[PDB]
Amino acid sequence: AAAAAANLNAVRETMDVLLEISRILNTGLDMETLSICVRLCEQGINPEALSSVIKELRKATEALKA
Amino acid sequence: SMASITQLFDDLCEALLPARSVNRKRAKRSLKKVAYNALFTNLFQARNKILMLSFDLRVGGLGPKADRLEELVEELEAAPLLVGSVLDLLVQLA
Repeated sequence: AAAAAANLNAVRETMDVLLEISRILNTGLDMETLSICVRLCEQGINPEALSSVIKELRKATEALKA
Repeated sequence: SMASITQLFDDLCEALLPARSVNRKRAKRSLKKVAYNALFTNLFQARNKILMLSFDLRVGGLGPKADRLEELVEELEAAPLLVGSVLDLLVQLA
């Protein structure tokens, strides 16, 4: 009932706040990408590995930009 | 329901894909190839960290934020719902 949708608001509000801390810590992640990583994490993606894969592709992105 | 982690990686590559095409398409394929191979190498061979970061902004002079930040990591876990790992990642990408 009301808690089915009240769940969607909590995860929205709470997605907003640790986005904000992501911005503070200067991670580079925008909202869109952040969410992707939340999903990946929740599926079982190891955070170390996931950061690491974010790092290296930023790297190639930057380098592939030339 | 939830997306195959294939398509998640696909979305993330596209999420930071830089700017039909050919060089754009061969790039995406290589973006995926850096993404997967990097996951694959790293996996073959908690809040402590995030408080130590808030300390450094304090020593960075950044008082205001170091205040805010520890408020947010206290306010996150003051809630009983689905994230040690995301922090772990965030603190990883600091």
